[PDB]
Amino acid sequence: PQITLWKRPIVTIKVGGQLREALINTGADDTIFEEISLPGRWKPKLIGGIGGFMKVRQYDQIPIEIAGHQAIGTVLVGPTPINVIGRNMLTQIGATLNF
Amino acid sequence: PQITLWKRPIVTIKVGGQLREALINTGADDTIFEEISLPGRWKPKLIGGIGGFMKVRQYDQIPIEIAGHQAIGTVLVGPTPINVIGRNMLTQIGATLNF
Repeated sequence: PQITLWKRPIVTIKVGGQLREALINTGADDTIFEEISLPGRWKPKLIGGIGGFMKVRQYDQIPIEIAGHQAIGTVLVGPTPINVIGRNMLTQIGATLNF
Repeated sequence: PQITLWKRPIVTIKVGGQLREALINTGADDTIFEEISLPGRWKPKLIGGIGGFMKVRQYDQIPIEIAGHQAIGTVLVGPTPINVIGRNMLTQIGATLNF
């Protein structure tokens, strides 16, 4: 797909046996969802820092589908205003910015 | 240009006679710089964050050059961990997300 930026780039994701909506965020290093159940081992991760830190659960090697395109990568789980697809997943689908 | 996402998408900006670096952020509605001076009228704007609201200066119809491409759009000036080019300016340069 080619997505313009006149609206927030929110797309449907398959993750954790569920459908979720997430924001495509080139400014984010990582991918985070609010509360989904994921398989495997996790470890705590501190994220943020500006104002304080947030603690989240880090799951590695999780498969997702971003608007139909398959990607494997680390997924963080914790509270988030909006679920976010970050660069760790965007590289896997070959996403680029073009102008 | 075509920007891949293996590294943070930081680009050179010309704004009010200054050279700066900024992060291209599809997850940001707005564009913000810190250490810049801009001419013309502004009005205050509140932006929400951890711990409440931050007051910044909103300058409308500011010309900028983003990686060589001319735009006009609103620029906020206030503290930010990194300068950010948000969707308001990315639409003007015709930037798209592609996969």
